[PDB]
Amino acid sequence: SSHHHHHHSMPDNTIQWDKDADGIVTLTMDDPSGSTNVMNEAYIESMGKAVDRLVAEKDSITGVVVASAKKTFFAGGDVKTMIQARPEDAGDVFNTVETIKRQLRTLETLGKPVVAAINGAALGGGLEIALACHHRIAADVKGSQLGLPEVTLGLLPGGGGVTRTVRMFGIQNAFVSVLAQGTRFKPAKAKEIGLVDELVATVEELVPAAKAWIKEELKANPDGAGVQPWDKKGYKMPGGTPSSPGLAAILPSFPSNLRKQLKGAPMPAPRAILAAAVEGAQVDFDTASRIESRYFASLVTGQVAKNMMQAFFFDLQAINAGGSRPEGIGKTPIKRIGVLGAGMMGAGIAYVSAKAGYEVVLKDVSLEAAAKGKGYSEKLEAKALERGRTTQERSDALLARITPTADAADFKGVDFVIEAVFENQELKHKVFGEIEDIVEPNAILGSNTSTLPITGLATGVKRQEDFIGIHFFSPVDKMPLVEIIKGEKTSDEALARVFDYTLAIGKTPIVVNDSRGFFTSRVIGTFVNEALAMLGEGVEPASIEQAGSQAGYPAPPLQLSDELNLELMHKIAVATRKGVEDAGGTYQPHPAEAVVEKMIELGRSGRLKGAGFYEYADGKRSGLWPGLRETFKSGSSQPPLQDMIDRMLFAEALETQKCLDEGVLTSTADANIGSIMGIGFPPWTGGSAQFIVGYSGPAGTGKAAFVARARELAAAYGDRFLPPESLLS
Amino acid sequence: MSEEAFIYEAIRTPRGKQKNGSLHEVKPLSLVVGLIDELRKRHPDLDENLISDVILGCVSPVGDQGGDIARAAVLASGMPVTSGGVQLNRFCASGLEAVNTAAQKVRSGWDDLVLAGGVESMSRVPMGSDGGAMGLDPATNYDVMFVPQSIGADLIATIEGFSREDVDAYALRSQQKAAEAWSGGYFAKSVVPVRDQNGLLILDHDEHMRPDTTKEGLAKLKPAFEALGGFDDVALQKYHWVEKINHVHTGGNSSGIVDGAALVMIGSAAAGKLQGLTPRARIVATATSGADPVIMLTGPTPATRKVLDRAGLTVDDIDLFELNEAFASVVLKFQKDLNIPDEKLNVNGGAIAMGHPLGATGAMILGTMVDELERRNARRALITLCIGGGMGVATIIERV
Amino acid sequence: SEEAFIYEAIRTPRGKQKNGSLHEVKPLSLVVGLIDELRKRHPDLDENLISDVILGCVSPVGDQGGDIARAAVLASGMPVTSGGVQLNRFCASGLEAVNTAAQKVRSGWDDLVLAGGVESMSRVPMGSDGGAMGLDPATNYDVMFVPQSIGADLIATIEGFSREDVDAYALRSQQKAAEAWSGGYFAKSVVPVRDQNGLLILDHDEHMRPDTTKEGLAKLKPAFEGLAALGGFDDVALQKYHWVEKINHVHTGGNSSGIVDGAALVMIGSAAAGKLQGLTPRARIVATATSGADPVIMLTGPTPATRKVLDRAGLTVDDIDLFELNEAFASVVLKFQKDLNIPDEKLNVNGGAIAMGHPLGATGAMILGTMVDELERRNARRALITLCIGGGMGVATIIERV
Ligand SMILES: CC(C)(COP(=O)(O)OP(=O)(O)OC[C@H]1O[C@@H](n2cnc3c(N)ncnc32)[C@H](O)[C@@H]1OP(=O)(O)O)[C@@H](O)C(=O)NCCC(=O)NCCS
Ligand SMILES: CC(C)(COP(=O)(O)OP(=O)(O)OC[C@H]1O[C@@H](n2cnc3c(N)ncnc32)[C@H](O)[C@@H]1OP(=O)(O)O)[C@@H](O)C(=O)NCCC(=O)NCCS
Ligand SMILES: CC(C)(COP(=O)(O)OP(=O)(O)OC[C@H]1O[C@@H](n2cnc3c(N)ncnc32)[C@H](O)[C@@H]1OP(=O)(O)O)[C@@H](O)C(=O)NCCC(=O)NCCS
Ligand SMILES: Nc1ncnc2c1ncn2[C@@H]1O[C@H](COP(=O)(O)OP(=O)(O)O)[C@@H](O)[C@H]1O
Repeated sequence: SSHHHHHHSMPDNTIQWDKDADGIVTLTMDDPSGSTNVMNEAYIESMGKAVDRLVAEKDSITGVVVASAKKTFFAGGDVKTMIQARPEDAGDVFNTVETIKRQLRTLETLGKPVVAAINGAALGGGLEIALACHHRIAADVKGSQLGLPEVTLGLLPGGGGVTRTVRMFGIQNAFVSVLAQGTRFKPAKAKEIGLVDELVATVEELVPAAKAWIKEELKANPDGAGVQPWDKKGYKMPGGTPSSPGLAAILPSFPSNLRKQLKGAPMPAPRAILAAAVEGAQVDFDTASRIESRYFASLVTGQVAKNMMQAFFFDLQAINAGGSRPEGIGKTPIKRIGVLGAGMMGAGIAYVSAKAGYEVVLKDVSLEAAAKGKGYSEKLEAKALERGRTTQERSDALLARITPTADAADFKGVDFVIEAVFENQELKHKVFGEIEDIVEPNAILGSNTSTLPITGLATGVKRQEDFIGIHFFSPVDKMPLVEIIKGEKTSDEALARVFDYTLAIGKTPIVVNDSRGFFTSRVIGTFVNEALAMLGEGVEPASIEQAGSQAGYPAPPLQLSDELNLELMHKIAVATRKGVEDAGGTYQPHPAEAVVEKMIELGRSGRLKGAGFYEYADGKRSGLWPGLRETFKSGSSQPPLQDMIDRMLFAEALETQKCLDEGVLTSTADANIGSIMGIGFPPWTGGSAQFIVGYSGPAGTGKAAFVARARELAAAYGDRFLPPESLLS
Repeated sequence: MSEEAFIYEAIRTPRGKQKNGSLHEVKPLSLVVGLIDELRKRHPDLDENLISDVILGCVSPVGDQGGDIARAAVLASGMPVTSGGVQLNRFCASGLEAVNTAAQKVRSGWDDLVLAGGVESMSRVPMGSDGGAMGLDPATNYDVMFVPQSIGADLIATIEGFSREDVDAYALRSQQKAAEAWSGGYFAKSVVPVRDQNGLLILDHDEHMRPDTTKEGLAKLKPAFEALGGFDDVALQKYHWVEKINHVHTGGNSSGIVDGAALVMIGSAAAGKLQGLTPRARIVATATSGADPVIMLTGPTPATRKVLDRAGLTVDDIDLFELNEAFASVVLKFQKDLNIPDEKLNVNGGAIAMGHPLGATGAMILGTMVDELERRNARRALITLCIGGGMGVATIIERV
Repeated sequence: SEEAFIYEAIRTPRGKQKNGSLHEVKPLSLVVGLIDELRKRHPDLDENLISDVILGCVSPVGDQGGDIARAAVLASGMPVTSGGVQLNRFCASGLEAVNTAAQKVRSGWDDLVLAGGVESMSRVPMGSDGGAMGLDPATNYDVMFVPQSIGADLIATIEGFSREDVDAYALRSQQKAAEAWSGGYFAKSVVPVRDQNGLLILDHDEHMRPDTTKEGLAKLKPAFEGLAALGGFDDVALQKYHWVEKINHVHTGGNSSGIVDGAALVMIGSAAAGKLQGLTPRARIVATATSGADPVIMLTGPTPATRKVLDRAGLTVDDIDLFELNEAFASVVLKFQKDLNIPDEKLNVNGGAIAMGHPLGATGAMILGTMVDELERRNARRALITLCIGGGMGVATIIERV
């Protein structure tokens, strides 16, 4: 019943109190311990005092304005605290979140209007404070975002967000539009979907507009002033409650549709949100609110929220703040980008560089080729215009930034080279040779290569200081990682320049040391290699694909195997074998290699040649190749599905730890985000390094549990699953 | 296990169709009361005080079917106030479960004479009307991999390799045998025409029947599913080795949505003799079992095995097999699993032809078998139905 | 042939109707909760040997729709062969569930059966399911429909039970439930309800008012004059009971059963079935009976059902150590006691639904379990359990301690 965290025998104050001559109270949130307001212990004690005071001085208060003194409005829950909650802390987490909501409930049932003056970003806990107000005005300023993204951290909006948006929009709309994906909206979108009521052009207009609104509301609607729609006698939930026939008809389909979207992946958060949403709608507001707390406490004290908070809060933050960017180096703005190659990659790289505002020369071996490469951007722009995400004027300027050419001389004035030609060393030497003297003397010489060591590519140029790996992922317009690779002679300055370029194009960088297969290619290799081995062992291809999807991968492994060329997989294996055999050693082939070779011999080497594990008809993937079953005696091996899932995940986790040991990666932050953004390692794991420390299985949690399971898989499937020394006592 | 349980009467209404059906205007309670008054007419001197319970299957016990419809029937028909009345729901099997429970009550020795049966006015109280602890609860709907039964039927067809033509051939055969049974006069005694408050005829025949069904006609029909949710994907998440569900079930090879009711009088030998009743069959054994909850219509196979084992009998010992025609593939799979001779199976047609009024079907197909054993002068019938969630119920009856 | 034995009998605490602890809890979770307690007590039980789960539920709609028993089997991950049937015999549902389980076990065709009930009255109010007797005019007229509360007042009027008489019974129920709780009688059988995080939701019978006084009971307003005068049900009752001039409305919120949420589970089987699973029998089901009396008075059904069950077992009132009759209304208990001449000290000895509440479909199984425990505690031999029902039905069961 108390607004406070304690009721027996000192935190900082974060709320400035001001009462007008009219009786309007402005509460200005201004945490003195940081640049943003977070739902921390100081906030909680501060709002408890303020809310107590609103009650105490109710005879002299006509209205309330909730505002912020920061660049942003309010930035959400305290992650630093939430990440530490053990199962035995469920009671405290539940109590904390009930206290937060008690305060907001008092705010909302005060008998007077409360208006949120949203100067900037209102996210998670931030928007929840706003939803507890009766009216929301937002400043339509640059960079301002509104939304409830706690699902992206494996949490839910536990400060009333679920209950209120369901009360506002009904179950289906609140879930699909706001809650399930936790999307961040611009102030204009926020207004359209109803998260916000009004917009003003500037921040200074907010408080006055809010006070004006309170004044008019008291005059025009005295009976209903400060009463949320759900608190009125005749309230009707949009879309109905679960007991209403219309909704009842579709409701059983909601969990199945969700399981369809998630493909059976073990991500507890969307499920918990849906249960909270529905259960809440069955009962009065306060009961609905309390159910919400229980589901919140459940996610928080669980492992996935821990994994996801670590990756999508802590690791991302560290990366975005230049954790892998060398210290001393300043900026070098980019004037003209040159792209070599007009296939998917080069065309893609040209698009993202152009979209970011850069002039691009797109060079291929013929003008026809280079033109069709620019056509890739034209296709994307056509879709972007149809979906209404850009203007004709803006699009035309984007496309006009790309000049397709066949002529090497057109790389004059180019200060950033990104090469994306065929995976061949001598070719890349030739292609860079044709260009190194034409470009600016200080130009970056970047290579998009998936396996060939950068040190070996650099020798084909004169200025090896400026030669670097700039590794993108297909399709480039969608994939958010750039893997930056430092060759032996690559300078620190060259690193920063490419680092800065990545941020400039709206992508996330990892910095990796030169080594064959780098980080991304080597690790993804282990994943698909496990799948092909299962196919060779006699496992149903359908099961293999199900295991990939239910593991949480964005694409099943055999499907993916088709996109990576099987001939490319072959020459990777040939290269590894050569290095060992030349150094007087004996090569131990992965069991997958025989399956790769089998498919080559069958003339089914992947999508690029029209046939792989799948059948391809008229640019479309049809179904699995029915001849697969006879070829590999499918069905003769039927291991538990969880063994298949684990084989894939564990192969990658183990290989990630090797990369860390060998110094290929220099931080677990890079390992995690790199695995997630580069090679589609499942978001629920928090990444391929987090997977180790955060492992949870039938027989325990943590590094010790991971080690046990890995030994379990080793005994069953082969020594490749034995953990590296670095993981053991 | 003391007192033997006997079937003395087994009657039913005709089944009215879902769209513009003759029974739509008739309250489910009236359907039951009509059957009570037929039994009254058939045995005008029965001492009704000797009836200790009325047990009815009802799958959507809500609205017109709420408030314990069995007790409503007892009171509305003016039966003695001591005659009980209990509603039960074991989904599709409800009707037979009521008979089984009635028989078990007699065997225990603590009841003497019981009315069992069921009622479903699907045109007035649609399937799903009662809500559902599962669906109203995403948390357990999510955990328990709920898929509607139609999807399971399609999945059975996919796994066992029953084609669209295979399932439609079964449908055509159901219609043919229902028609033959009707023309043959097989049902004249057991289908009790429904009449209004004035004695005027409302319905005297199973109006869902389409006796002129053809192979060609059935092939023209569209598949029922492809519900518009994500249930296929869910099904395949459990059955990871299956690539694609083949959707072969249509309105032509699935059971009809219909209105209907059934009553069965069950009693000990003494109970029947004392009231001058002639026993028609004996309940040999009953069983409740089940199988996988996603392929949910595969529970009749272990339930049959369990009732056979329990009565010391084998498939060879059974003259007539009666399995509810919820979906063509369920029947074909049951026939395949147990090597059931075609000419022993659903010999008078089934629910594809005549409809499947959920809570009543069990009792209807039981009565159908009582009559057929008598007519063929045969000895043993096994009656079975699949159930939602993956349950199965089964009963052996022997003609006396 | 086979005897039916009770191996376990457990229940949830009963959550109250207004601002109740269990309002936030789905009735399905109430059952799953109790299933998990049974697993905890016998972790090595072979669940494949459980052939059915039979649950009484009077309002089987919404959260309680769709065969809640089957839902419990699946939700708790019990074997898919383990059945699940919902039944509804109004107030007697819970005991009817048990009796049916016993009859199934006796018949030989079931080995081991979970029986019980669940009613979440705060989420699924009584009457939520509709029904012809109330909602179809032709048959409402035909059955002379009258709310049971009016029958209770009419019983009081005919028997000469005064308002003080019914309140005095109410006080005793309160005193006896408080003594049972304080005495630890309910420690093993009432299973606290917890959330998904293991946090406590409820561990006692919230509806109880152990500080009830006769003064406070006297202050209460008759509850059923809102249905009586503004529904015409008084006049309907008196058209049948034509010699009665005026119904004395003596029942209030303080001497009628409480509207509550709760669930109960009972494990029933044959000697062989228990032996196989290392279970110790606690009581034997001696006999069951269903019967009835007039549907307008509605709540005199317990008497002929009790007589029939005593006769079936070849016993008399004298042979029975404890009598447990559901406290739907005080007058119904007082009528029963007077009719059969039940000694006071043998009747509802641990308190009843006036104090603890009457969660419709579960009550029968709760008060059964209560007797299993009280017999074991006192080291007594036999209890007879009975409940009144809607439309004039009655069910009775005699259990014998093993
Ligand atoms: C609001 C935002 C867009 C603006 O960020 P910014 O001001 O450009 O820079 P930062 O985000 O680094 O903010 C600076 C500080 O605020 C902190 N901060 C921001 N949101 C926080 C949260 N939800 N919990 C804890 N700390 C937070 C950062 O950790 C950082 O701490 P530091 O200065 O001690 O290193 C950004 O802080 C953000 O995206 N916040 C997260 C909101 C979110 O994801 N919602 C879900 C959380 S429940
Ligand atoms: C019956 C069910 C398929 C719904 O189908 P439906 O389309 O409503 O049924 P209809 O009779 O309208 O069939 C659709 C079409 O097929 C046609 N059709 C059906 N049988 C036919 C036959 N033998 N020959 C030719 N046409 C036929 C109908 O004429 C109709 O044609 P139209 O679309 O031109 O009007 C489905 O709801 C069902 O049966 N579910 C099973 C219920 C169950 O098992 N319950 C589980 C208990 S828990
Ligand atoms: C119980 C019933 C009378 C509802 O009563 P209610 O008024 O909702 O419940 P309450 O306990 O609030 O009513 C008693 C009033 O006196 C008070 N009161 C109740 N018991 C009391 C006691 N022992 N001592 C002192 N005061 C008491 C309550 O606080 C309430 O007062 P308030 O108005 O100041 O809050 C009625 O709905 C009922 O008993 N139904 C039972 C259903 C049944 O018999 N079975 C159906 C099977 S078909
Ligand atoms: N886990 C599995 N992986 C691959 N195939 C399976 C699996 N389970 C069953 N099957 C298929 O089903 C057949 C045998 O199992 P089945 O009888 O279907 O088991 P169930 O009792 O689950 O129905 C095999 O021929 C096989 O093709």
